[PDB]
Amino acid sequence: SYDRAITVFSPDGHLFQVEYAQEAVKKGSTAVGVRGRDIVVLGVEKKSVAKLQDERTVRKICALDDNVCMAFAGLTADARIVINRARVECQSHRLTVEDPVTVEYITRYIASLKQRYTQSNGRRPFGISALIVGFDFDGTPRLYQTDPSGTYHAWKANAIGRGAKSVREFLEKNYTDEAIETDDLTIKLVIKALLEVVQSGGKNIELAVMRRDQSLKILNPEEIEKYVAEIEKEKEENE
Amino acid sequence: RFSPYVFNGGTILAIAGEDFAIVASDTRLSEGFSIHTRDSPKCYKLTDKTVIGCSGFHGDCLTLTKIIEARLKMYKHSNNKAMTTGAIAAMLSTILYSRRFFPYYVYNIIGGLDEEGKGAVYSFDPVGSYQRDSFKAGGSASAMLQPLLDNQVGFKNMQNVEHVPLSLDRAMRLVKDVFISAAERDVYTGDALRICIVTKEGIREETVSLRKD
Amino acid sequence: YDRGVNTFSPEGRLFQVEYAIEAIKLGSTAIGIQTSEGVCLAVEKRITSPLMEPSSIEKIVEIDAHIGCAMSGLIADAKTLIDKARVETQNHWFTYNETMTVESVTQAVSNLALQFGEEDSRPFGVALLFGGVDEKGPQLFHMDPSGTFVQCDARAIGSASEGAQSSLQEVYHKSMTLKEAIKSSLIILKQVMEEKLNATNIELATVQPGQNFHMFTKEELEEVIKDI
Amino acid sequence: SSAGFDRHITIFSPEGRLYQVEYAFKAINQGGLTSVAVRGKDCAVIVTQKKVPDKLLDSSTVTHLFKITENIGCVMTGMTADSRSQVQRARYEAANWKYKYGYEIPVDMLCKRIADISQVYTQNAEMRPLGCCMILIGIDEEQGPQVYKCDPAGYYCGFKATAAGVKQTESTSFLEKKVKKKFDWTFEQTVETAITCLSTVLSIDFKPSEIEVGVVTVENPKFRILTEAEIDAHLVALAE
Amino acid sequence: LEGRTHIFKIHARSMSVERDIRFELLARLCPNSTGAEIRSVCTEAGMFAIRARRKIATEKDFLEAVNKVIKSYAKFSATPRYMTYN
Amino acid sequence: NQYDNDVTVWSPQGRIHQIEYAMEAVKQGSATVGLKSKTHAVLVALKRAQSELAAHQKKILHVDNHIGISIAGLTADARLLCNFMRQECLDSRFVFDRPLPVSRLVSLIGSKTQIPTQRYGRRPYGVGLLIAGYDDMGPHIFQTCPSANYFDCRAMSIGARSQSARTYLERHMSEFMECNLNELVKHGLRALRETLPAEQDLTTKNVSIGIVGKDLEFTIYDDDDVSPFLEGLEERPQ
Amino acid sequence: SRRYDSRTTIFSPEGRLYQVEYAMEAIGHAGTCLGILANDGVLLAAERRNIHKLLDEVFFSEKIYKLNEDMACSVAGITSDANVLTNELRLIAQRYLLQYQEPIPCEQLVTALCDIKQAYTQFGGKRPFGVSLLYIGWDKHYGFQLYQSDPSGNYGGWKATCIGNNSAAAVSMLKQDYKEGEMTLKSALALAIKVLNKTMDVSKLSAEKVEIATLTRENGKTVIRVLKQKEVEQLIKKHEEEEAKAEREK
Amino acid sequence: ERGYSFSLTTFSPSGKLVQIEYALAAVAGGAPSVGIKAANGVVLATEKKQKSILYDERSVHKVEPITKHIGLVYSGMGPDYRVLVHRARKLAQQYYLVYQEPIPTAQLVQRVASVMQEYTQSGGVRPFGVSLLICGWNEGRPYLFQSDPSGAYFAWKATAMGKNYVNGKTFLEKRYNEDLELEDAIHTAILTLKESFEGQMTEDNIEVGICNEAGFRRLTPTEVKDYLAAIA
Amino acid sequence: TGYDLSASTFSPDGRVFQVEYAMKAVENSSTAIGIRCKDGVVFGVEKLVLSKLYEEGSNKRLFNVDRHVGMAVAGLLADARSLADIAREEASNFRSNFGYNIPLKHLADRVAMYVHAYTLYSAVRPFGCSFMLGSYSVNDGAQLYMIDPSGVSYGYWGCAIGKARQAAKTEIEKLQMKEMTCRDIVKEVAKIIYIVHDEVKDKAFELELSWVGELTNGRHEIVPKDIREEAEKYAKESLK
Repeated sequence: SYDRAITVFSPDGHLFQVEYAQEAVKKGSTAVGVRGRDIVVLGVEKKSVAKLQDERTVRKICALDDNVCMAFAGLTADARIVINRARVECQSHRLTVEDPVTVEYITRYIASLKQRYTQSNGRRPFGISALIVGFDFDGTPRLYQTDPSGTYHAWKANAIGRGAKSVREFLEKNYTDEAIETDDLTIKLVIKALLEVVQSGGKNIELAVMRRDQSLKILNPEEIEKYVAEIEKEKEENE
Repeated sequence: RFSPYVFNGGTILAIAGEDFAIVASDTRLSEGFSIHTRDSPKCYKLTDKTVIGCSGFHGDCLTLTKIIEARLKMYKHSNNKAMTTGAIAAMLSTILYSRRFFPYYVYNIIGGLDEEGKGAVYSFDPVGSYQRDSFKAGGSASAMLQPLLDNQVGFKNMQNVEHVPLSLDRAMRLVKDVFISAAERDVYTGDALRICIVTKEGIREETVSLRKD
Repeated sequence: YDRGVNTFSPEGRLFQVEYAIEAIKLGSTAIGIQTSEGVCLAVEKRITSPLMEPSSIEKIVEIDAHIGCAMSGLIADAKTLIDKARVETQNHWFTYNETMTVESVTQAVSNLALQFGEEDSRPFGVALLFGGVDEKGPQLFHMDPSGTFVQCDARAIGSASEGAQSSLQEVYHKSMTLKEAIKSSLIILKQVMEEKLNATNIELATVQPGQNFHMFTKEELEEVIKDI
Repeated sequence: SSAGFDRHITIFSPEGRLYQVEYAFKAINQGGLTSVAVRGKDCAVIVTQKKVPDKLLDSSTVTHLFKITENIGCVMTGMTADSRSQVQRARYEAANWKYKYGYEIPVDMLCKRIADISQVYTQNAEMRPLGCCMILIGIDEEQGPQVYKCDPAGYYCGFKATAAGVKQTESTSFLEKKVKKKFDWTFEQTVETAITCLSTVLSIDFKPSEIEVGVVTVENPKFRILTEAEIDAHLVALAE
Repeated sequence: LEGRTHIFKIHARSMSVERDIRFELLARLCPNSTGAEIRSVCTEAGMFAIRARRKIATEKDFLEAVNKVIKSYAKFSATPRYMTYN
Repeated sequence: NQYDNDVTVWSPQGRIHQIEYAMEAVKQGSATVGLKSKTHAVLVALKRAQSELAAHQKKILHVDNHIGISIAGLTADARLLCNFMRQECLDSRFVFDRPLPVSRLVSLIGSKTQIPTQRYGRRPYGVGLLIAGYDDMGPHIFQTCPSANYFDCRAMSIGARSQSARTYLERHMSEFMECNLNELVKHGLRALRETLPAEQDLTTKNVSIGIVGKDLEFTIYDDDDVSPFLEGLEERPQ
Repeated sequence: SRRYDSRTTIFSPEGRLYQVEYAMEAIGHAGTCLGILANDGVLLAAERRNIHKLLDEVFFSEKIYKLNEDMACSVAGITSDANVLTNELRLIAQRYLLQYQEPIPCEQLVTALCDIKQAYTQFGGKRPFGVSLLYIGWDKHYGFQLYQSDPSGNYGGWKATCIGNNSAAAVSMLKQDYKEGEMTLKSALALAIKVLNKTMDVSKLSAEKVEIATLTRENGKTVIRVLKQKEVEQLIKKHEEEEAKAEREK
Repeated sequence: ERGYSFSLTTFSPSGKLVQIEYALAAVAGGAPSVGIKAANGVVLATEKKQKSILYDERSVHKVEPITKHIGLVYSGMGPDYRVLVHRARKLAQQYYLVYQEPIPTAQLVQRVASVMQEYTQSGGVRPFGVSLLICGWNEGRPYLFQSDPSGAYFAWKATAMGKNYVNGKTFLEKRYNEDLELEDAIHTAILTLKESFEGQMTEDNIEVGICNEAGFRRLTPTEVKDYLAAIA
Repeated sequence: TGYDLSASTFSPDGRVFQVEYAMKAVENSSTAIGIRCKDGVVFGVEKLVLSKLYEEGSNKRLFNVDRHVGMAVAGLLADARSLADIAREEASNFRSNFGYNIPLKHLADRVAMYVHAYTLYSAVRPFGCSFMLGSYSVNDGAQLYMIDPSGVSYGYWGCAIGKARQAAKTEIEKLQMKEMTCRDIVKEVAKIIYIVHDEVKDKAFELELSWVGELTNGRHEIVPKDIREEAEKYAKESLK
């Protein structure tokens, strides 16, 4: 086939073109997410659409199953490969063990496949990352992360992408255990998050929500103006 | 055409004592009307604490015995110890299943010192199935052997049967008595009989001969 | 001067492998202790943010029934070695019907440690801590990324490695018991941890012949925290 | 003009010139071998000399000439390492030709194979380009005389007066106006000019043992390795 | 692993070390430090100190900007001294 | 240093520095001395470790009934050729049901290590094997090197300052062919303990011993097996 | 032997694949294409590379190739390197017809080619595809589908697309004249004609130096129509003539 | 062997391939070549001149037709010319097996340029400096095609190749008008051969093939002296 | 720079120094020779003993191929065993397909194919090993051949390798190629190799002998050194 060294181990403790390919994720658009006991939500910005044409097909969130939502950052090509590869995994786990895919099983596949994809020669690591948002079986929620080295870790809330420390510092209001007591408070939490993260706003904001067994729904640019109305009016209500 | 499955002869008898084991096999190699060699022991010692029997095709038993002993040094150089009796029986079953498409025609009985020193008797088949038994008799002479072993050794077919363990030499002279009456019909059983006495200290071998006419 | 990535050193040794040996120094700190009552161990989860979920990060895994393992530095490559070696432990139970000995995990891992080559693929920076109890009693084992195996009564890896072992050389002795090994190790652990001690900072890993598995259970570690 | 490893491998310069095989053109001068070929009307002649370090040199291994088949034969120049292997490849091509095709080889298609072989090795620079020069004769019906020379550049050309080597520039330039003109060619006439062209650069007039001289005429089409006796008879025949 | 504490004790008599500031805590966190940046590493406390008005500095203050300043300056440049002579 | 790039490129003097660099790791190993008399052979090695409580890694390990060996170099590649040596042991033990004369077997080890020296991207293997073996013609002591050049000797050594052992050997080793097993063993430590720095032991767990002969089967000797070897001698004069 | 390859696959100190930039320059040099809004039809326009009048031009469409009966694609880049993808995607759309015996929705077909376009990028240090092509056609679901291919692996599909540095000036004109249905095929003809009039530097906007193609939806024809030069001549002449009526604001 | 097959020829900062630019430079420094598609058939002329008097045109030919109805000319090196010709003869059978009929002109250009463009992305070397001129007669209208290393091919009536390909073509632009016949095509072929002459009007310094709707005809230099002796 | 690195890449002089680096690497080896009379072929090798170093008789450079053919090598010892084993088993192929002895002239063609091919590919390297090939038979005769790292297949009636080579084979011309009897030429060459290849530099050395020819009936083995001690029975008086 093709023999060559992808990246070699440097005494600095990490590889070069792999750990530095994290900048390809760092230069990507802002993406966040919030798990919840009732409804799980996420968000993305910097769509860079022309607004004169149909942008529906550039959507950054797909679904392997109705209960599984894929949220990624970075370039689209490696994301589409992560889509189709996880589709082979979710369908193989649909054939075998008919019940849907657990988050630990899909994260082990996506992360370790990328790891063994960084191992064998003649395979360049993906310049992308991803974080899973959804609901585990029997009503439990889920969120995890993915690393260019293929390590998965579960947070309480998801803040990544451009300005990961800026949005995480904005999560000081999200650390409240009362959030979210209702779905309207969850969307209001994403409203405050999307307003702060990052450049925004009014157009490039793209998100969706899923509550329990109900399939995910993408609201039209109508209620989004309503959530932006009460969020912008909340500043006038706080005086 | 050429038939790879052919019976070269041999007979296996193994009795498991309390702290000992008694294994016996006929040294007569007989295929058809001709007697090849009058001394052909089918009981070889894998280790000092274990002796396995052989029956059926000749070269298949020699090959299988050498393959088992070839893997003993692998496990010896790995864990710095020899293989347990139960591990040899299970590994042999996996070796017999690897050939399940076109396997050997072979019957073996593994015996020797186990963890506690008791005798071991395993019923083997070419497909690699097995369990732990007290006594088994292989070969074609098993017709009247098994019912009599169910009587004295197995303690069945008796009216008001008391149960007492058997001594070392009692089963010995029993093996000498049963093969005289078992050779009246089967032509594969006869000539010299290789006896293997398994003891806690070591394993001993002896020979008893029958008329060659 | 990058030549072949497989080139030796004039001192010398493999270039890329020795560079990854220095890469072990940035990993998490983990200290095992061998004790007749059982082999204990612990690790620092290294919380990177208050949002961290405690059960998602574990630096200790269970290979066989009584055999544990730990990870260092890079994770996913070691995590593959974990379950791939478990397949060899099940194949060990195939023929041998019993549990794999803790010493044979060396031949089950360190032999295949680095097979990497340009044709027919890159080394590892992770060192493993093998805990377990074989037929001869408790055994604590450790291996490097290059495959060199050594038996250690106590071994530390990652950042505090040199510092933890240098401090723990005095407190260790042949008469160390289990409960004493746990509470005397967390003294070093509370010294080598940056964050204030809580239930989410560190986890315990133990293996005993009569109590298992165990491993360890949560909310009991908090009972040991108030015993600090 | 050179980008990266260009100087050490085979690609095209701004003018499209190859750096490696132009070293193969000066790879012929090793040993100082000079082979000249003069093909007459009914005959074709080969002439080459040798260097003798000492008396331990074996007379059986003297011959640098190769024989493809009983009808046709070859002569090589340059480094002997590439010549012996390329001749063995000609043995494989001739044996496979008679096998599958089952008739006489034109010697033109053999030079087509070697021309592509040395070219295919010139293609990929990770194997040695094999800059050895391939020179043959030929015997074929209705075509009269045949001489073909496969050059290391990957093409095949040869005719009545054709030669390759270090000093062939001088000699063949003299053979331009010397050969034709009108000059008719007999056996002793083609061998004579084969000596005179050697007498242009050398003019040593050494005993016949040093030269390696093949000749093939059409009476019996089989080519014969020459014995120093008949060359000595031609050496006293060329002295006036 | 050790001499960094002296390169962190070149700042010992500098400033006034807060009683809870620890050397080993930061020393164990900085591989391949040379002396150059890690002299400014202790110095960039005083950077944000004067900027944030901090009267003296706590080890947590710069180690926030240290893990920054090591990574932020190791993102583009690892300064591969091993590579320079190799 | 572009001429040292690969094993393919030859040095200006017609040498390969990659083999020379592999000879370094062979000398960086522990001092070990194998030896043989006219009748029986003994081989002695040195165990070392990292920390105090770290157990000393064993050098001498069993291979075949008549084959003892020392070891040094990368332990991963050592076990690779060790299990490969088991594949060579089962060759004649299976087909011929008798062991292999070691002379032609080490020559096959040389051809085994020849391919990694030739092709690009392939590296040699640092090997510290001191191979004792017995065919019917008596003992054999073979040194091993990445260049795969083996010497049949009465004794040799590889490790740190292992030449000083040979300097003490020659006049003594000429008379060591006569002696029997016991003293032939402690003649091994009559080498090692000089190759060891004079400021430290020479303990029980840092030394490796094994003995093999034509009629004797090889066994690993350590810990309590070293009791007769340590006693009966004296310390080196200061 | 590791120093010969230029590491086109391996990542670059800039944080991204370095060869993709020069790839976007390959398509971004001399490539001229565009797209028009789709209302009950669609059309295509490009630039004819041939400046020689002695050429035969017997191949009918020059830069536009027909992958399927009801679906074709515009292409920009190296000719033969694109022609490899023409027959390749034609066979991928053919093996889909070999599967369902039914046409191919462009969505999964474009993503399939994107998975093929990343092959040279992700292994071996291979030279990535120097060709970026458009997409047109019709499907049973979304009707007229106009997509776009990117060297980075994305499908950048819009109903109005831009290809080339010279066509980058048309994006402002595309949004200045932007409407939706509304626009007739004839309005898109004058829209793309004024696009070339603003972008292309050819004096008077010669009709024979630029390529124009159209498409229609007919039952069950759905013809991809290659047009004679007669209607394009009178089109651009009537276009700049309408522009002569558009300068009356003075 | 090695078997690297990497793509090492890469994009220039301008986006082009510098190696292919060196390839077209080998074509620009190539031998003068011309062909004319007019009316009934196509005429090929170019030039062949030996380095000395030692060589003759009776054996080795620079022009070898691909089929009986299809001829071919080219510029650049001969060794790689016969290589792509060898592949063209083999590929002709891959076509003939399914069709059992002769082959159209452009049908060769499609698959040859595809393998040629494949040989670019493929490892090792490239199309080199051989720019092939494919001609033939099918469907009543003959054709003359030429491709380049990068695989770009165009159709026309006539063109000039090799050295002075721009000057000779500008002369053919004024001379060739409307349509021409086979005799007129050969006549202006002598004109473009006299452009770089050297060896025009002499039968042994050139070789003339001619395509016709009845199939390609390769005439010996004897007929080249017949029509042109007496040239023009 | 570095035109000498790869073996598949030429140099401005028209060759590759990898072959040249291997040539002078053989020059550091000790004496490796051969000589053939009418009755057989004499072989000898001088062993260099650094210190002890080990027991006598181990790992001698004299090797064997078939009963009628044997190897006397030079240069690197491991790759010498390599090519020795390759030519060793190669005779089994000729013995399997035919069943008679392999001609030595065409047996060197195999090693010529192996060494030359290793110079062709850039991945592998050339072997730095040379050697001598000789043999005698009643149906064949005496053929001695010499192969070097360049892959040259050639032979002389006698030849030398190592530090002293041209000076060692000079006076060998006194020993005739035919009229002499190689049985007596054993000690005749022994006096040359003992005097030549100066041992004043390294005082510790050793000498080996072998032979093949008609006296052993086409058998190649070592003529006994312990019997008659023909080596130093004479040469001790030759230098004084």
